[PDB]
Amino acid sequence: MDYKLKADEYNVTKAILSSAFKMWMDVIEVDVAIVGGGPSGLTAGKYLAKEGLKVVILERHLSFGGGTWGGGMGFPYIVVEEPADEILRDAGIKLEKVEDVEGYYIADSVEVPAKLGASAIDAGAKILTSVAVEDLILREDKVAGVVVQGYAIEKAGLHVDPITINAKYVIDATGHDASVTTTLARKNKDLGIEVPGEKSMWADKGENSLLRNTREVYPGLFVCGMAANAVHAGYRMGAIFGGMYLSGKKCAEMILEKLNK
Amino acid sequence: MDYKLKADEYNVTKAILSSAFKMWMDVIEVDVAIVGGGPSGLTAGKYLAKEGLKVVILERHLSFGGGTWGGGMGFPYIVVEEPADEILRDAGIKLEKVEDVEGYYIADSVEVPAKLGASAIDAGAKILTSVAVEDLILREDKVAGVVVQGYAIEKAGLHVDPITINAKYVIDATGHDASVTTTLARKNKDLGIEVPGEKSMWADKGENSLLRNTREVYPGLFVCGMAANAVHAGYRMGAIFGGMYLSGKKCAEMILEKLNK
Amino acid sequence: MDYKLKADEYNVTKAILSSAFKMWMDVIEVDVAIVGGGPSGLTAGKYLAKEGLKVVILERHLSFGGGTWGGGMGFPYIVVEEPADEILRDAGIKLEKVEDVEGYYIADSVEVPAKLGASAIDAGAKILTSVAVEDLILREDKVAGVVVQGYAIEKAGLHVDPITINAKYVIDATGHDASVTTTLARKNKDLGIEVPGEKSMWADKGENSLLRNTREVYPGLFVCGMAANAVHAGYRMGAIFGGMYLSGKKCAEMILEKLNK
Amino acid sequence: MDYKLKADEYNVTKAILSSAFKMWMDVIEVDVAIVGGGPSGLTAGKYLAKEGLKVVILERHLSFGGGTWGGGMGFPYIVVEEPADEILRDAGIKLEKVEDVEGYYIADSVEVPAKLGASAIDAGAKILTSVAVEDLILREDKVAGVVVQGYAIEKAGLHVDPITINAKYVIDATGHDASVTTTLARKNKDLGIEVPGEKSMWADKGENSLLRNTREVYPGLFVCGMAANAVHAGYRMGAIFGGMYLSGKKCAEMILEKLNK
Amino acid sequence: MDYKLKADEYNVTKAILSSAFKMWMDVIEVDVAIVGGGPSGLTAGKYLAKEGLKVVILERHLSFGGGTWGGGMGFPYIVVEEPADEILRDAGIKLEKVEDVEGYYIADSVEVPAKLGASAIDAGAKILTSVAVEDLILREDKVAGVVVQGYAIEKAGLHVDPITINAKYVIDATGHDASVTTTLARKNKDLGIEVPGEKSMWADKGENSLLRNTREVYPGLFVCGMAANAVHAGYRMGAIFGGMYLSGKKCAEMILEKLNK
Amino acid sequence: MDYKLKADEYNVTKAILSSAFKMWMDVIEVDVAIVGGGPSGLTAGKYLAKEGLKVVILERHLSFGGGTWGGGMGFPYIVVEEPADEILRDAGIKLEKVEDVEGYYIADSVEVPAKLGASAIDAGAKILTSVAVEDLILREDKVAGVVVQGYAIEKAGLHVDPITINAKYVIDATGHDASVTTTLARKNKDLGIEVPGEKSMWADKGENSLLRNTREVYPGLFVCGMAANAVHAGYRMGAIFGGMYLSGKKCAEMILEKLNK
Ligand SMILES: Nc1ncnc2c1ncn2[C@@H]1O[C@H](COP(=O)(O)OP(=O)(O)OC[C@@H](O)[C@@H](O)C(=O)CO)[C@@H](O)[C@H]1O
Ligand SMILES: Nc1ncnc2c1ncn2[C@@H]1O[C@H](COP(=O)(O)OP(=O)(O)OC[C@@H](O)[C@@H](O)C(=O)CO)[C@@H](O)[C@H]1O
Ligand SMILES: Nc1ncnc2c1ncn2[C@@H]1O[C@H](COP(=O)(O)OP(=O)(O)OC[C@@H](O)[C@@H](O)C(=O)CO)[C@@H](O)[C@H]1O
Ligand SMILES: Nc1ncnc2c1ncn2[C@@H]1O[C@H](COP(=O)(O)OP(=O)(O)OC[C@@H](O)[C@@H](O)C(=O)CO)[C@@H](O)[C@H]1O
Ligand SMILES: Nc1ncnc2c1ncn2[C@@H]1O[C@H](COP(=O)(O)OP(=O)(O)OC[C@@H](O)[C@@H](O)C(=O)CO)[C@@H](O)[C@H]1O
Ligand SMILES: Nc1ncnc2c1ncn2[C@@H]1O[C@H](COP(=O)(O)OP(=O)(O)OC[C@@H](O)[C@@H](O)C(=O)CO)[C@@H](O)[C@H]1O
Ligand code: NA
Ligand code: NA
Ligand code: NA
Ligand SMILES: [Tb+3]
Ligand SMILES: [Tb+3]
Ligand SMILES: [Tb+3]
Ligand SMILES: [Tb+3]
Ligand SMILES: [Tb+3]
Ligand SMILES: [Tb+3]
Ligand SMILES: [Tb+3]
Ligand SMILES: [Tb+3]
Ligand SMILES: [Tb+3]
Ligand SMILES: [Tb+3]
Ligand SMILES: [Tb+3]
Ligand SMILES: [Tb+3]
Ligand SMILES: [Tb+3]
Ligand SMILES: [Tb+3]
Ligand SMILES: [Tb+3]
Ligand SMILES: [Tb+3]
Ligand SMILES: [Tb+3]
Ligand SMILES: [Tb+3]
Ligand SMILES: [Tb+3]
Ligand SMILES: [Tb+3]
Ligand SMILES: [Tb+3]
Ligand SMILES: [Tb+3]
Ligand SMILES: [Tb+3]
Ligand SMILES: [Tb+3]
Ligand SMILES: [Tb+3]
Ligand SMILES: [Tb+3]
Ligand SMILES: [Tb+3]
Ligand SMILES: [Tb+3]
Ligand SMILES: [Tb+3]
Ligand SMILES: [Tb+3]
Ligand SMILES: [Tb+3]
Ligand SMILES: [Tb+3]
Ligand SMILES: [Tb+3]
Ligand SMILES: [Tb+3]
Ligand SMILES: [Tb+3]
Ligand SMILES: [Tb+3]
Ligand SMILES: [Tb+3]
Ligand SMILES: [Tb+3]
Ligand SMILES: [Tb+3]
Ligand SMILES: [Tb+3]
Ligand SMILES: [Tb+3]
Ligand SMILES: [Tb+3]
Ligand SMILES: [Tb+3]
Ligand SMILES: [Tb+3]
Ligand SMILES: [Tb+3]
Ligand SMILES: [Tb+3]
Ligand SMILES: [Tb+3]
Ligand SMILES: [Tb+3]
Ligand SMILES: [Tb+3]
Ligand SMILES: [Tb+3]
Ligand SMILES: [Tb+3]
Ligand SMILES: [Tb+3]
Ligand SMILES: [Tb+3]
Ligand SMILES: [Tb+3]
Ligand SMILES: [Tb+3]
Ligand SMILES: [Tb+3]
Ligand SMILES: [Tb+3]
Ligand SMILES: [Tb+3]
Ligand SMILES: [Tb+3]
Ligand SMILES: [Tb+3]
Repeated sequence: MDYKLKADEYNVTKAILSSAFKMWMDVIEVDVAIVGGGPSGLTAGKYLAKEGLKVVILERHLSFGGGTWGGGMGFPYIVVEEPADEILRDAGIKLEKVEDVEGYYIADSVEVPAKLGASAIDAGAKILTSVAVEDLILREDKVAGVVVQGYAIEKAGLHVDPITINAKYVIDATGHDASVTTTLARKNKDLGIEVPGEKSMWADKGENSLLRNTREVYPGLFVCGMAANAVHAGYRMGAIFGGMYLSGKKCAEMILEKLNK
Repeated sequence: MDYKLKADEYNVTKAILSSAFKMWMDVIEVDVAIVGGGPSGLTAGKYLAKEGLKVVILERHLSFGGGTWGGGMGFPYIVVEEPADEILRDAGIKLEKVEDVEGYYIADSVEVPAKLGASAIDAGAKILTSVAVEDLILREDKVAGVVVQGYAIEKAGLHVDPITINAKYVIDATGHDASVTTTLARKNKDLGIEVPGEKSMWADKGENSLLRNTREVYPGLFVCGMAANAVHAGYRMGAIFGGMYLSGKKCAEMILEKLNK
Repeated sequence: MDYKLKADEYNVTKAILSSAFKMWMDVIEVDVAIVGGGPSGLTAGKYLAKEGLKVVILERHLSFGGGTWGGGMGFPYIVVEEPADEILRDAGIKLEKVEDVEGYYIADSVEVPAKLGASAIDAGAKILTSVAVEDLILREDKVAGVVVQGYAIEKAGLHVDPITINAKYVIDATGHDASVTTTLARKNKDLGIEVPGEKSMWADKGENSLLRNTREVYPGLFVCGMAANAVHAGYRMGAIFGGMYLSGKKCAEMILEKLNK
Repeated sequence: MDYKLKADEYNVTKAILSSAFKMWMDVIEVDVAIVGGGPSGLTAGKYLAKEGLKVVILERHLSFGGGTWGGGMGFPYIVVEEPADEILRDAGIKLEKVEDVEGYYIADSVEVPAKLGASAIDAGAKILTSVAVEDLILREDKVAGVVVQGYAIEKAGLHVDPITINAKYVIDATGHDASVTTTLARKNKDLGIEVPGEKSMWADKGENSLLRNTREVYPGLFVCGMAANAVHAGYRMGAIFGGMYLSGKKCAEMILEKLNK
Repeated sequence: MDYKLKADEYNVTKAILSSAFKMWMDVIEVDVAIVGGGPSGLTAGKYLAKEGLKVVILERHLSFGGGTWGGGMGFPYIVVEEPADEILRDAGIKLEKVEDVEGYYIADSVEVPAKLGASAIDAGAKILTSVAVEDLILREDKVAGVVVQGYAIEKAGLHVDPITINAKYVIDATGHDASVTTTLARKNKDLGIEVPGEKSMWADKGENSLLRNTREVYPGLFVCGMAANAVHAGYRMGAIFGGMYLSGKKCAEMILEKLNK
Repeated sequence: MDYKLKADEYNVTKAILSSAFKMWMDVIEVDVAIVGGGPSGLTAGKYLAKEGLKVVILERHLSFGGGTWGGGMGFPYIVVEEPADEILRDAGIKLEKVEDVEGYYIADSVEVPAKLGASAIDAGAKILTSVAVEDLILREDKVAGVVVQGYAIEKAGLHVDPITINAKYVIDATGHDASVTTTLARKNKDLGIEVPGEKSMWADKGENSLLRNTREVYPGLFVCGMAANAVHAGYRMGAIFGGMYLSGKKCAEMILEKLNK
């Protein structure tokens, strides 16, 4: 059975433009602006939106997921350890027990980002891709939002002004580059912020410092995921993501306590 | 609650390599190999796997979704017309009615790919990203599989041999480039296959020729989505995706009839 | 034992220049000039030099080996089927029997090129790397040598004249690109030579046409390895190399009969 | 005589994947991980494997050999001085006496890497090419392994997690870049390691400091070859390789004494 | 002797602009416009200017000389056979007799372009570098000049209009690319001009067809040097330049007869 | 009259290789090695060779001349002031008086490099193009030569060892980059050499400091031309070259006094 389909150019374009502009008018003021659509950023966004907060996750690339897609050296699987596996189970991700290691679970590296993103959207978080955060909005002794630019404009090297998103809290979940905190420190030397970068690999120590390092680095700016270890010179952990998920959830919980919600 | 996490380097690497190995040993022989992880490819894979077939969706880029992510000219929304809207609802995608056009629905362009991919995986389809199909496996008067290469190896220009995936049917769901059918035609001139490419834009005619053009172009090779209009010189339709979803579902139904008769 | 080493700059440079000079004066006239330092080219060179012929193997890249190094899709192993396995054993390559397929042997993809090249050198063949063959030397109704250029000069796009190597026979062992035969055909339209290129993958038919296709395409110019299937529109076979080795050995045997009759 | 060859796609792919995964499962834990497949790295690997140690040589490029291939300024010959010429003789490399200088020997720059690599493989060392070491595994006051990434993934700029290789000792044989020691020093400022880089050319002094500079720079991390002079600000020696070979052999001997084997 | 030098910015800039302006006003109408500052172009320009004609040599690159500089494969020497050696001696170039080949002379590949250019300038020819000829000026059944563009503008890809140079005769001395004749043929299909390109290498036949091929291909457009063999499908000859010099001199003699009859 | 020309491939290649190797054997030991084939380097080479010294000028690009070719902002003329105009007159360069300024002369920017290079060659200096000086040869408290690499090898990024040229004195005439002195200072921090770079433009002061700044910066290493002002933080002078020529001649005179010749 082949259906006669209703299609045109004018109403499709008009519908897309109307929805996109209504969307933009609503996103320019949020409770939390999460920079980076990776495992920790998608987790923080889900747990904040889950509680009724107005949240936007900003991802530079056209698609979200960060460094999960490729797994380990291209082998498409990632490891999660207890109790962080419960966060992936909550997103409907299929997990298998690693035989020689109690507490280790393995998941398809392509299934994880897709389901974590879908779960954040279902919790009420807005995910905007192809949007690069190039700077922050400042106020006296605090961060008050982010400065966004189109990824294509940035990549094409065009000299164009950005637009802004006002937020009560900003989360730097940009990975080992800690690009948001690094930009804040580089452009505002008077603040005395230093981003030493991650140390070499030591999974045991790297995973067990992420939660301690997930905190407010400057008023209004939180750091989570690998960016937390990059800002506090913590070790790397490899293709094990338990700490990334727990770091994102802790970040949400810390901001919820500050907003009393 | 303080979390003492179990983490190391050796067992994480071993677990990833073992799972990836077991996966590769299973995926080298499938019932259907779908080339392209776009809207039509993800739909065809879901409806084929839903019926118990062994299916693999091969996507060149690190993430799937194809041309959905960006919406229309960067505006992050896409249109779907009835009855294709039901396919998106089956994947749990949130749809809004377009004001003034009965039959039109609009969806967040970032939510669609994430949920379509998650739905295909839940139906039992395997999605492999970062894998480029560079050629086909031939037999007397038929296609019998695909020749795959790592996307990074291809992009880096390294001279490396590929590996193969045997399949009863191959689906070219690579979009307007119809790369699979074009490669078959270019390397095997004796077959007399021609890929004229898509015509200019005419949404009404473009959308209503996709189902008619979704067919077996060469024994063992089916074409669906925008690749069907590229192979049969059909018009383009823009950011309206109803035909892409229905074309993928029709493709699955056509292959299911062949394999169950 | 403490080592007091004799070292300077002048005598090291002088020794290198003298040896390179003496080498170039000898290599400008050879019996056979093999273009391509891949599996078939290295085999043809070994079996020709083994019989006392003056042979030179010209490779574009800094190192030889061609497409063997990477194995299959980066997995560092390659397959060889009997009786071609004997050619690899003659070079001292370690082979393992494939479980479940009688006649199949597997070898480390890094060990093969190193040992095939060392075996060709020990047989008396000269291997020159970083040398690109950009054209052929012609005579009435025959090829009489090759036109060589430095790979760095070619890559840098510098406008520099090449030098030449006179040869009784030239072997195009450049792989699927069949660059030597393609250049001959493109620059000399009057000869009526056509290079259709390889067909799609079909290992069974592809491997069993290589020997038939290993022949003299134009007087003085032989084709072997994957270039033979590219010139005669044969199928591809993937990471199985038995035919490549046997094609190189057959090429050497065919030229030896011509030069000893 | 043309043989009917047994060939297919499925069993070739399956055999390659099985061998590659059995290989990867074995390489993730070694006695020594040598970074760099150049003259000193290939020598150190040969002399360690020769004594029964489990060794892996990791090379970034598709082929090993480092800076030997090109000889001096493209002239394809390299010089070796006594007693280092015995190391090349042990690999079966053909040497000629330099006439004006007693103690100097010259060799074909293409024959050296091929035979040094074949000799290391025959001694029992595993050589993995197309593998970039991007970081180290650390423990309290020591290096405990390497962090590896696919060269194509690294070159393609893909954001993908690496995998690891546990080792009792790591050898930085990456040449004048001393990339392993430089990464350790750059990412772990708390260790106080400095990599000044090589000084200008002075063959006499450069060659006679290599052995003194071949040592353990940090517990578990040895440096050899030009990397030894780069880490200790030693002079360059040019296309004379005696010190590179003796440095690699000394490195092996020093590690064998520490492992008591 | 201490030197007190007179220097400023204003008068230096003013002097350069005034001279360049006066120069451009004079060069926009010439008797002959030679395209290409290579061996044949520099020779044709010298012999035309020597007879009192107003001549301009237009070279795309910042410096003239073409493919002489690099000699053969980077070896900085070029061969000239009698009687063309006399043309180089007339320019003051030092020549050495080739041992064992009577009639062959060898010259420093860096000395040749410098002296040929200086000789053309001393004969009265104007050489303009960094000027690309992108098209021709046409009239009924004839070429009447050239369309010039700045090489930097062309290289930078800027969309800028060119300027023109009116000439009684134009010489295509652009080498094997025969860019001027190829542009004329490509943009004016109605003229029926074909540029097959050079054939493979055959020095004996290639050198002995250059003079025969040095002729008027279209009224007002002459072809000389390697461009003459490219337009008439002649063979290549390598690093022997006798024919290039004699072809340039013949071209000048042919144009002089036309302009004095 | 068209002559029957003697031409072949073998003897042309043999003649070029023989001359190039005889040349290389002679150039590896010189009295002075001049780095940079610009106005000051070509002048210094001419005046040193004029006195019977064995001199080699090494230029990175395929052609010499440096920044003279383009004149001022592409306007093809350069200014020379008294008494430096006599140096250009000695090379046979045609000069015109600048009308408003007594002491200023203007010359064709294309005629200058060609004639300065031809004059240096006629004085007995050897000019090698396409040769990059990447480092220096050191001895106790002195520079003893240069480390050379092929420009194409350097540009192509190939990992290849260089060769050397022993010299009593080295001249850094590389322009405002002062690449030779900068490399010496960067690689040998123990020497305490600093290269601040040129200051902004001030022709009067820039031209009148060049001679004072033309001196021996480190034993065996002289600096001349703009490199002299770059090493001593002198001002720029623009398209006026009087100081460049006088600086090169002074450099020659200073070295002749040290060599007592
Ligand atoms: N300035 C920016 N604006 C917007 N997005 C940005 C910006 N900078 C980075 N991003 C984007 O943020 C995302 C961060 O995802 P990413 O996956 O890098 O960070 P993560 O959530 O902490 O997880 C890190 C692990 O993948 C890995 O490091 C590991 O060791 C395993 O545990 C990536 O997808 C970037 O494209
Ligand atoms: N050789 C290949 N191997 C693997 N993947 C491939 C190959 N060639 C293409 N792909 C991948 O296939 C996917 C194709 O997805 P794509 O979204 O382009 O195709 P589609 O499912 O038919 O939908 C088309 C619409 O987006 C759009 O065209 C439209 O409606 C306007 O008229 C993209 O994600 C490619 O990266
Ligand atoms: N013009 C040239 N001059 C010099 N070298 C050249 C030129 N063109 C190519 N080469 C060099 O020639 C070598 C060819 O080696 P290559 O390995 O590609 O050819 P082969 O010996 O027939 O073996 C082919 C298989 O690897 C593979 O195709 C297969 O089995 C799948 O069907 C490569 O190393 C090139 O760099
Ligand atoms: N991070 C990395 N991971 C893996 N491989 C690497 C990495 N960094 C470098 N390599 C690879 O390591 C290899 C080092 O080989 P290389 O030849 O550079 O080092 P070497 O053994 O000390 O010998 C140095 C001489 O060639 C030369 O400098 C000289 O003066 C003559 O004596 C090269 O082939 C690199 O590609
Ligand atoms: N459209 C253009 N406008 C201006 N200059 C141009 C244009 N196209 C080419 N040129 C310039 O013209 C010059 C041509 O010099 P070229 O040296 O290439 O031509 P030639 O004078 O005939 O001598 C050819 C030999 O070098 C060589 O081919 C040989 O003997 C082997 O068979 C080169 O310097 C180009 O940059
Ligand atoms: N490492 C190197 N090896 C070889 N050649 C080199 C190297 N570095 C630079 N060169 C080459 O050296 C040449 C230097 O020529 P350059 O013209 O730059 O130096 P110069 O003789 O002092 O004259 C400077 C003026 O052109 C200009 O600055 C000015 O203000 C007017 O007076 C240039 O042609 C480079 O390509
Ligand atoms: Na298969
Ligand atoms: Na004009
Ligand atoms: Na020759
Ligand atoms: Tb119908
Ligand atoms: Tb508000
Ligand atoms: Tb709600
Ligand atoms: Tb527990
Ligand atoms: Tb345990
Ligand atoms: Tb328990
Ligand atoms: Tb507040
Ligand atoms: Tb980064
Ligand atoms: Tb940094
Ligand atoms: Tb602790
Ligand atoms: Tb609390
Ligand atoms: Tb089966
Ligand atoms: Tb459903
Ligand atoms: Tb309507
Ligand atoms: Tb309605
Ligand atoms: Tb379930
Ligand atoms: Tb069937
Ligand atoms: Tb495309
Ligand atoms: Tb119709
Ligand atoms: Tb039906
Ligand atoms: Tb002969
Ligand atoms: Tb044998
Ligand atoms: Tb069977
Ligand atoms: Tb058996
Ligand atoms: Tb022997
Ligand atoms: Tb014959
Ligand atoms: Tb190719
Ligand atoms: Tb048949
Ligand atoms: Tb026979
Ligand atoms: Tb037969
Ligand atoms: Tb163990
Ligand atoms: Tb053993
Ligand atoms: Tb001794
Ligand atoms: Tb001595
Ligand atoms: Tb002795
Ligand atoms: Tb211990
Ligand atoms: Tb480097
Ligand atoms: Tb550095
Ligand atoms: Tb000492
Ligand atoms: Tb001891
Ligand atoms: Tb007029
Ligand atoms: Tb004369
Ligand atoms: Tb003769
Ligand atoms: Tb004679
Ligand atoms: Tb005069
Ligand atoms: Tb007329
Ligand atoms: Tb060209
Ligand atoms: Tb004839
Ligand atoms: Tb006549
Ligand atoms: Tb005649
Ligand atoms: Tb001496
Ligand atoms: Tb003299
Ligand atoms: Tb005066
Ligand atoms: Tb004044
Ligand atoms: Tb006066
Ligand atoms: Tb002295
Ligand atoms: Tb510079
Ligand atoms: Tb600087
Ligand atoms: Tb003063
Ligand atoms: Tb004095």
